[PDB]
Amino acid sequence: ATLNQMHRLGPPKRPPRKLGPTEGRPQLKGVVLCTFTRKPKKPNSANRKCCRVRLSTGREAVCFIPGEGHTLQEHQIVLVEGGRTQDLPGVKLTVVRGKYDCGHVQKK
Amino acid sequence: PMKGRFPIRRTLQYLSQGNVVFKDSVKVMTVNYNTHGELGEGARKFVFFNIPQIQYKNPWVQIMMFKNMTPSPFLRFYLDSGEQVLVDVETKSNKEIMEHIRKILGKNEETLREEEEEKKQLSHPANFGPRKYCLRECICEVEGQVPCPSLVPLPKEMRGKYKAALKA
Amino acid sequence: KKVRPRLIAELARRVRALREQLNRPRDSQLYAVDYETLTRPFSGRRLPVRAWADVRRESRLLQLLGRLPLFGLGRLVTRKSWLWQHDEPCYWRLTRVRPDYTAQNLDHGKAWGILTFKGKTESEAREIEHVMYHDWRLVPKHEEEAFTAFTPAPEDSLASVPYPPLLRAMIIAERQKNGDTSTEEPMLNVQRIRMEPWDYPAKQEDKGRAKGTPV
Amino acid sequence: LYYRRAHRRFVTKKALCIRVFQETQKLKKRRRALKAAAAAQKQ
Amino acid sequence: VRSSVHARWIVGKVIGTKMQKTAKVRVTRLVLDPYLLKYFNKRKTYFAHDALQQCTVGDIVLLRALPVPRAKHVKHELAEIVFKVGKVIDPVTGKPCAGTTYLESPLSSE
Amino acid sequence: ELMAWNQAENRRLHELRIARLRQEEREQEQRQALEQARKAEEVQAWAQRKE
RNA sequence: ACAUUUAACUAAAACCCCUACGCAUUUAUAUAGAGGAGACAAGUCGUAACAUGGUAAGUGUACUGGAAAGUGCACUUGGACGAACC
RNA sequence: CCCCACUAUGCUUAGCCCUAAACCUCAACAGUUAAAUCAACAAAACUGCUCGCCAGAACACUACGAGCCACAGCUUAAAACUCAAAG
RNA sequence: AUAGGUUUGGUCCUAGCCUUUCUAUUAGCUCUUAGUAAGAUUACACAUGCAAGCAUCCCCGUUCCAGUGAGUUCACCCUCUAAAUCACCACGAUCAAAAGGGACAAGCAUCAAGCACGCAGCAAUGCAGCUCAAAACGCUUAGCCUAGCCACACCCCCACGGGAAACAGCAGUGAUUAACCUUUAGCAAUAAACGAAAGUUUAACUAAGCUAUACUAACCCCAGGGUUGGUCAAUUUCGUGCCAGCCACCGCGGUCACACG
Ligand SMILES: NC(=O)c1ccc[n+]([C@@H]2O[C@H](COP(=O)([O-])OP(=O)(O)OC[C@H]3O[C@@H](n4cnc5c(N)ncnc54)[C@H](O)[C@@H]3O)[C@@H](O)[C@H]2O)c1
Ligand SMILES: [K+]
Ligand SMILES: [K+]
Ligand SMILES: [K+]
Ligand SMILES: [K+]
Ligand SMILES: [K+]
Ligand SMILES: [K+]
Ligand SMILES: [K+]
Ligand SMILES: [K+]
Ligand SMILES: [K+]
Ligand SMILES: [K+]
Ligand SMILES: [Mg+2]
Ligand SMILES: [Mg+2]
Ligand SMILES: [Mg+2]
Ligand SMILES: [Mg+2]
Ligand SMILES: [Mg+2]
Ligand SMILES: [Mg+2]
Ligand SMILES: [Mg+2]
Ligand SMILES: [Mg+2]
Ligand SMILES: [Mg+2]
Ligand SMILES: [Mg+2]
Ligand SMILES: [Mg+2]
Ligand SMILES: [Mg+2]
Ligand SMILES: [Mg+2]
Ligand SMILES: [Mg+2]
Ligand SMILES: [Mg+2]
Ligand SMILES: [Mg+2]
Ligand SMILES: [Mg+2]
Ligand SMILES: [Mg+2]
Ligand SMILES: [Mg+2]
Ligand SMILES: [Mg+2]
Ligand SMILES: [Mg+2]
Ligand SMILES: [Mg+2]
Ligand SMILES: [Mg+2]
Ligand SMILES: [Mg+2]
Ligand SMILES: [Mg+2]
Repeated sequence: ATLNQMHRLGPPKRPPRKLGPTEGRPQLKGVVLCTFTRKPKKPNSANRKCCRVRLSTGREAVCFIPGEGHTLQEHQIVLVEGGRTQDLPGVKLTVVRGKYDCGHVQKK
Repeated sequence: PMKGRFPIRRTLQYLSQGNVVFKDSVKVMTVNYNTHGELGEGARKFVFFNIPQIQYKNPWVQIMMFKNMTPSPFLRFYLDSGEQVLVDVETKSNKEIMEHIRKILGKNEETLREEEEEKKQLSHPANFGPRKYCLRECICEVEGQVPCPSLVPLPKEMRGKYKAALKA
Repeated sequence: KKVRPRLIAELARRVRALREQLNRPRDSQLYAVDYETLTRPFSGRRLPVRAWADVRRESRLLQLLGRLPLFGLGRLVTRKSWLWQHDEPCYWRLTRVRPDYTAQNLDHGKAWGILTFKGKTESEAREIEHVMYHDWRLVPKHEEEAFTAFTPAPEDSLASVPYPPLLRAMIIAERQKNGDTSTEEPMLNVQRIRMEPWDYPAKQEDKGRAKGTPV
Repeated sequence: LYYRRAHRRFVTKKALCIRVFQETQKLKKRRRALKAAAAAQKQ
Repeated sequence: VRSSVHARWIVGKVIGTKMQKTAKVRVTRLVLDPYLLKYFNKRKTYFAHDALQQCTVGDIVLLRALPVPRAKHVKHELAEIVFKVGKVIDPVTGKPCAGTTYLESPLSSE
Repeated sequence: ELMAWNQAENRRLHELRIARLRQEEREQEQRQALEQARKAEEVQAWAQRKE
């Protein structure tokens, strides 16, 4: 662009930053609605255990439960965090192990 | 690279090298220059090179430029008293124009020195305060004085936690 | 930049100013005192402990003027506090008295007089302060001449006071720096300064007034 | 001074805004005579 | 000499003469672009009291600040017409000129 | 004092202008004399053709 | 809308109004129902495109067809025409 | 796709519609061929100046709003979700 | 940025995403002492106690300090001139309102027209103008340019009047949130109020209490957390067998896993 044109446009208008699934918050409290498994996208194959929670904001989202073995049931309290599960497209939340009902994975 | 011919003109270093600081009387400077003709080359160079330096040093003076309105280039200064100083600049170089206006309407080097000395007095070495305004924030920085408790724990006798315990 | 007009802020301001002039608390209400508890009922505030004895045993200025035919116009009225403090005669020569009609006994109101303090008479009459205090006394007519008989004392006083140590040293040093060589010591001039007593009557025209909020 | 289309919605609104002004002028002048008449009566 | 108007002397181009005894003048000031460090014209409109209605659209005028504003937007008066549109007198020589050509030679009156 | 010096400078420059303008007319007059001669020949030659 | 004073041998007393606003107006969330786009290890029908892709491809527009698509008209090369004469 | 037949349509007159691979995909004006000539291909590489336009792919020649003789239209023209590529 | 990984069978170009650096909250696991600094998620609702008196009566003060960030171009400059201080009429100086002028956030132009927003005149009244793609008029977002300033003080911008009964003063509680300090002491220091003053008052403030949020210094016995395919410092043997699981990016695991436990 020319100097006249650059003056008329001004500084670049920073594209507004997008708030992810947690809405710019480290963790959200949730209530478990249902527990299911999801098949990953290619080239992976597994039955990855997830759950649907109603977040304190009121939105309902699918959250991956990490670790081997989860005892989560309906109407339980979980703390969710960010971090997408690369396997499952559209699963952008993860249940925190060790907080509220979700307990630490049991050793071996 | 930087856009435009002579990109040096668009640098704070170049803009601060202007030596013409108008007296407070000068309010408006009009530059009438011709775009073609060899007798007006100096005025064209003065508009190209020196108006940015003049404006940078005199932000509150209005500079207005008029092209091809008269057969010859000239400057006119409008002073606060109402006097009009016409400076004919035809055949003069851009340096000569810059020096001429400095002589007749520019503050001398003595006047500028004095103003700078008045600014020096605003910041007092002895004043303690934030780093933006003062050299030192607290007396504890001065060597010999009791150091800050954050860095050197004070003697237990000088701490109020134990001035009360010893008493009761 | 065009400020949105705030019209209720101006309406209330005028209304308040008016009500303060129509429902103003009268001198009777403001300066009434309950002698059993020595508290002002309107404000519901206790009087100073040091003022309790005087309030019980003394009368207000217009309490004395209430019984006089023309509210003691042109009559000398002293104060117990002055009689105790100063030997020299101190009194107000009454010039105008505006009594409060709302008072049942006409014992409250405002008075203007000429102040004579410690045998020194003011040139012009000004409003008397502390008119509501239980401190005033009426000078009997037969005793007025004797009460006002005072001889002027000598006014000789110290006119020059030495500068404080550091100031003097700086002044002297400045003389020598500028080339002035004088053996005289710098001296402040205190003749212009006049230290009045703390109990000297102040101006009652610039004094405020208690507000209307009744208890 | 300006090059912008004068489409239908603009033409209609501008015509009305001129009528509203013309009417407001007339009503403001009819609130000049009425005020003058009342003042004259007091005397 | 003491006036509440901020701009005391300003030169501008007359752009409108539709108000009675008021000339609408466009005044341009050079403002530094902080990023590009290049000066670009910034223009501001001033209403100038023209008692004699002598201003024509396109002429350059000198405005003097009035002691106090005479109207909501009229803060200046017409002090001088620096260049009349199409009728410029060369200040250097004092001869009538049409652009960059003399209409009367400067040598006519020696 | 500086305003008087400026006015004197403008007057000196005016004298130099007058000198320069006088020389340019002399050169203008000559060029215009030769153009008129050429033009007159062209007109005459063209007028003869039309006759 | 409205109100024009008392009092005066020092100087004071008197003063106190009523109208707005709701299913009006502005924006947004929710949706009986109706659809789109994307995602998605191994579904069905055909084979439109990529080679002259087996009718060269595509653009605009129009009509037509289960579906990719077909055809008309003009335009494009982001196709080719085998590069002396036979 | 090939063959035959025939219509809207291609033409004229009078109004609309306002799109294209409207692309020579290479903007207008003024110069230059010396340096570093120069990613690749294409139609060698650059300078001054001005205006227009562009900031990952897809969603999208789309949705909504606005304008329009257009009413299955044109112009302007997004976002959410998704991806780690697209080119 | 001194850059790095990642498009493909491969190369070059362009390009996005991500890694490595430094902070601030929160979660997991974990924790020894000392000094210092800092310290509700929410302008949501609040039990209880305290936070403004002084003083010979009148006045003065409670309009300050402390608190909050809802709203938001009142903060800066010039002109002008109140209140206030210089014991008082001066005096000018200092300080600083109202008023006049100028300047001064962010995103959106799919907010493009606003709709009376101008001027003249002593007035009457006349004239039809004024702002705007150099962004008017609108919508949305946000306390700011931090020796600090601006704004608010339960709500109706205001507070005559209505709703109605107020901790955005200190400590504390409820609800809410990923977000979690004591219902301590003292007016001895400084600041403020009052007094002519000795002095009195102050949840301002000072000295403590609580908490790895941070800094500094130690520590005789006392170390944990994460990671170990590449980017990127660092894995032995088994178990599991595209399962269970892991992954910031690229990717690992379908019988010999340095990638999972
Ligand atoms: N839009 C105006 O009325 C207007 C007024 C003054 C100057 N301009 C000139 O227009 C250019 C900038 O316009 P923009 O980018 O803001 O417009 P834009 O592209 O946003 O167009 C919006 C409007 O501006 C008009 N417009 C567009 N280009 C114009 C041009 N060159 N001149 C006049 N009108 C134009 C359009 O017709 C439309 O009405 C500059 O040359 C500017 O000086 C435009
Ligand atoms: K795999
Ligand atoms: K085909
Ligand atoms: K093809
Ligand atoms: K083409
Ligand atoms: K890259
Ligand atoms: K932690
Ligand atoms: K007091
Ligand atoms: K705020
Ligand atoms: K408020
Ligand atoms: K104290
Ligand atoms: Mg539905
Ligand atoms: Mg095919
Ligand atoms: Mg084909
Ligand atoms: Mg075709
Ligand atoms: Mg067909
Ligand atoms: Mg090809
Ligand atoms: Mg036919
Ligand atoms: Mg063509
Ligand atoms: Mg062009
Ligand atoms: Mg060319
Ligand atoms: Mg199209
Ligand atoms: Mg469309
Ligand atoms: Mg829209
Ligand atoms: Mg539409
Ligand atoms: Mg004053
Ligand atoms: Mg102000
Ligand atoms: Mg535009
Ligand atoms: Mg806010
Ligand atoms: Mg309020
Ligand atoms: Mg509290
Ligand atoms: Mg509250
Ligand atoms: Mg915390
Ligand atoms: Mg503390
Ligand atoms: Mg194994
Ligand atoms: Mg392992």
